[PDB]
Amino acid sequence: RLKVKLVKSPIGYPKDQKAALKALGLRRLQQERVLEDTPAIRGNVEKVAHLVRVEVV
RNA sequence: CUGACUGGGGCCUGUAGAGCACUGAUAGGGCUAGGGGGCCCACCAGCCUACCAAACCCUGUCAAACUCCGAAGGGUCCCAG
Ligand SMILES: [K+]
Ligand SMILES: [K+]
Ligand SMILES: [K+]
Ligand SMILES: [Mg+2]
Ligand SMILES: [Mg+2]
Ligand SMILES: [Mg+2]
Ligand SMILES: [Mg+2]
Ligand SMILES: [Mg+2]
Ligand SMILES: [Mg+2]
Ligand SMILES: [Mg+2]
Ligand SMILES: [Mg+2]
Ligand SMILES: [Mg+2]
Ligand SMILES: [Mg+2]
Ligand SMILES: [Mg+2]
Ligand SMILES: [Mg+2]
Ligand SMILES: [Mg+2]
Ligand SMILES: [Mg+2]
Ligand SMILES: [Mg+2]
Repeated sequence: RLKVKLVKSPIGYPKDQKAALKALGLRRLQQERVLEDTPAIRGNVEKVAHLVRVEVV
């Protein structure tokens, strides 16, 4: 499982990166979600790597 | 539950780059159809050129409307989140 925390604001970033955060359920700064490590989920995690911090739990 | 976005799979494309196979452009040399003069000689032709220049050969380049090539990506469909 992956633990993903939103640490940088998506203001000013392209709409596809905003949509990737919505697909992951990250809506607030510093919000923390535990998601399953599957390629479909992981693909969106990589897309917004510069905005989030990822840990394995 | 079909959405943005994402994962896998197939198909579509001629840009970036690159290249000279086509079309044009183009540097140096070699070889020479044909040019300027020329030893001339019109009875008849070769030859002389550190003056041009067709093709050809070597070396060396350029291109939005060149392409023997050709990505990253993008588009679309199917299945999955
Ligand atoms: K669904
Ligand atoms: K050419
Ligand atoms: K595809
Ligand atoms: Mg920011
Ligand atoms: Mg905004
Ligand atoms: Mg920004
Ligand atoms: Mg900003
Ligand atoms: Mg916030
Ligand atoms: Mg180019
Ligand atoms: Mg090429
Ligand atoms: Mg040119
Ligand atoms: Mg030449
Ligand atoms: Mg070129
Ligand atoms: Mg160019
Ligand atoms: Mg070129
Ligand atoms: Mg053309
Ligand atoms: Mg081209
Ligand atoms: Mg579905």
